[PDB]
Formats: sequence, structure tokens, C-alpha cells
Amino acid sequence: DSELQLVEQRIRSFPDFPTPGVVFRDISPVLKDPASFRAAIGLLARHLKATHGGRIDYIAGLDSRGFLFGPSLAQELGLGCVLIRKRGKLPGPTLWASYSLEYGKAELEIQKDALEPGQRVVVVDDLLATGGTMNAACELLGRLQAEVLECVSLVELTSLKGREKLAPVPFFSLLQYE
Amino acid sequence: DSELQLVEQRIRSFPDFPTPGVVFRDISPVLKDPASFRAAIGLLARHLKATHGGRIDYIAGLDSRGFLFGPSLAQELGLGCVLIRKRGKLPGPTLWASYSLEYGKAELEIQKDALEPGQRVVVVDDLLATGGTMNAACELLGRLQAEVLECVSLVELTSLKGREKLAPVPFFSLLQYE
Ligand SMILES: O=P(O)(O)OC[C@H]1O[C@H](OP(=O)(O)OP(=O)(O)O)[C@H](O)[C@@H]1O
Ligand SMILES: O=P(O)(O)OC[C@H]1O[C@H](OP(=O)(O)OP(=O)(O)O)[C@H](O)[C@@H]1O
Ligand SMILES: [Mg+2]
Ligand SMILES: [Mg+2]
Repeated sequence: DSELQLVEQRIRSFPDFPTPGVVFRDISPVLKDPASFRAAIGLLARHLKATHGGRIDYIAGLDSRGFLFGPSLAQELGLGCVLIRKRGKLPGPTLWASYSLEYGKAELEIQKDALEPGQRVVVVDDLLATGGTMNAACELLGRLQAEVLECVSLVELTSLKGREKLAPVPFFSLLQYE
Repeated sequence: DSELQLVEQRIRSFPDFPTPGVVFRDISPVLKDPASFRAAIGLLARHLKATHGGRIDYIAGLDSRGFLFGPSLAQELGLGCVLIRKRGKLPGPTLWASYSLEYGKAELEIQKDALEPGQRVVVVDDLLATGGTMNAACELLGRLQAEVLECVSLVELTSLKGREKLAPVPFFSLLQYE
């Protein structure tokens, strides 16, 4: 797919970042090349419409890199975007959920009125690694009695088995690296 | 202006967050209402085209809330978006710039290869308060020899004199509160 190639060729892979042996997949060049960004958003939107039809009510974008994609994806689908943030950032009543990040723990948070019970959401982030971040997002959304139809990302690091961590919630990525 | 009203009516104010006496202007409902989000992006894009014609090379979006607007604004203008991040997040050689956040210090960071000398940039963030964050972004861009044509936000807190802090760099906000 030439569209997918426009995204793939704009992923920059940095070895030994942040630690030796780990390859960092930098999406910055996708953002910097408007054709690449448009392609990525288009491919995600097409997948989501083909898979869910009119079922999606909202996109949820994950703080922080997921914010780069959530609003554009929502816009392309004619939907709003709700936010899931690192804890401490959002005003008003919230729920929060811990997850494991590198060597310690972190928490995500959502405003209690972000969604109503029964609303259907797709979560977007830039990259799925261990699945911890996305899993915390799904937990929060479930606690608002929202239905998570799918999680999606531009990049998936398949050797880390994030897909399995999210099951039974469906997952889709544009690009896969071991 | 009904377009501007679509944005204004989706700002939610929270007293005493995160500290007593201040009012947090929550842009979440702008993101959640696709018409509101489209209006905000459109108003910013129209202003920028009206003020700079075709001279803008890139949008720079600021981590984290600014990420919600940078790519969409860039896309509307047919431009790429470059990233300025909280320090520690970007791979490759970087520059960083400290600024005063609440009671302590934070740092923004940019990849050394993010822009070439002479390239023309408009910085976008959700909110201008003291101007510390935006000012740090301008410092980083200037240290890459980029030309900052303008900084823009959805919300400006005028009593904090952020505009003055940025001068002589032009600034534009959609909405103003004390
Ligand atoms: O699948 P996981 O193992 O949880 O890792 C994936 C997450 O890691 C990165 O975010 P990071 O926490 O580095 O924060 P950022 O958004 O501030 O870059 C990335 O943007 C994902 O959100
Ligand atoms: O003009 P200033 O006084 O610098 O304040 C404005 C900045 O403050 C907020 O960011 P915050 O640091 O709260 O981080 P966030 O983007 O993670 O919410 C806001 O999104 C601006 O970036
Ligand atoms: Mg992240
Ligand atoms: Mg910010």
C-alpha cells in the first residue's frame, strides 16, 4: 500500500534509546510530513469505519503522544475526542488507574463525565509496546460503563505482546516491528 | 461571531484548580464537540493565513495539550507539525530550555535537526498564561535559527501578561479571560 508506505518511510528508528538494546520508533517525521500524517489518519479512519460502521461514538486520545493523533482521527470520522491524561492534570471529578511504566508505576486519569454509560469508544495512541498504557485506558473507560470497541496505534512492538494484554479488546496497528 | 461562540461555549471553568484563587479553563469540551474543534482550528488557520499568507513553513506544537491542536492546525494549513517536548522524551541530539512552572522549574526540548536555519514557524499551544512555556519554545526555535512568525493559543489569561513576555514575537488568542 503506497499510503502505508508514506507512513512507514517516515518512522525513524533510534537504537539504544532510552536504554541499550531498545529501539525507539520515532513518529516525529510522520507529523512533519503532512502527506504522511494525512495517510496515517486516513488509514486508521478507513479501518475503523470498515470495522465498526456507525457504532463509534467517540475517540479517546491518550496523553501525551496519542494527543497528536486523537483529534485528527476523530475529526476525520466526524466524532469528538475525549482525553485520558496522566494523573493530576484534569480538573473536576476523576477516576484514575495505575499501570507499570519502565521501572516504576504511573497513573492515568479521566474526568467522570467524559463519557456516559453505554457510549462506545475507540482508543488511539501512537504506539503499543507492553500494552500497559492502553490497558489502563480501557480500565478507566470500562469504569465509566463505556464500551471500548477497539484500540488502535500507528506502531506495535509485537515481541512485547501488547495485543494479548488487551484481549479481549480488539487491537489494530498500522505498522509492526518485533 | 458564531464560530467563535462555538469555541467559547465549550470552555469549562473550574475554580481553585490546581490551587485556590485561580480558575482553570478546561478545553476538553472543545475537543469533545467536533463542531467546536473544527471551529477552533478554522479560526486559527484563517487568522494565520490572513496574517502570513504562504510564509509559514511549519507549525510547532507544544507538549502536551498543544499536541491536541498542532497537527490539526498544520493539516488545515497544508503544513507539517514539529514537536517541542518536555525534556527527556525525544531521541537524538537535543537542546533544552528551562522555565518557571508553578513553584519549580521545567524544561522543554527540541531535536537539533527539527528545523533548518531560516525556516519559518508558528507555535501553537492551548493556553497562554505567564508565557513561560511559549517563551521557552521560542528560545529553542531561535537557537535552531528558525524564525518564529507568531505564537497562537485558544485561550489567553490577560492579567498574567504573557503577550508582553513574548514580544516582539506576535501573539494571537481566540479567547481572553483575566
Ligand atoms: O504499551 P506501553 O508499554 O504502555 O508503552 C506505550 C506508551 O509509551 C509511550 O508513552 P510514554 O509513557 O513514553 O509517554 P509520552 O506520551 O509522554 O511520550 C507511548 O506514547 C505509549 O503511550
Ligand atoms: O503560560 P504558562 O504559564 O507557561 O502556562 C501555559 C502552559 O500551561 C499548561 O501546560 P502544563 O504545563 O500545565 O502541562 P500539560 O500540557 O501537560 O497540561 C498549558 O497547556 C500551557 O502549555
Ligand atoms: Mg504516551
Ligand atoms: Mg501545556
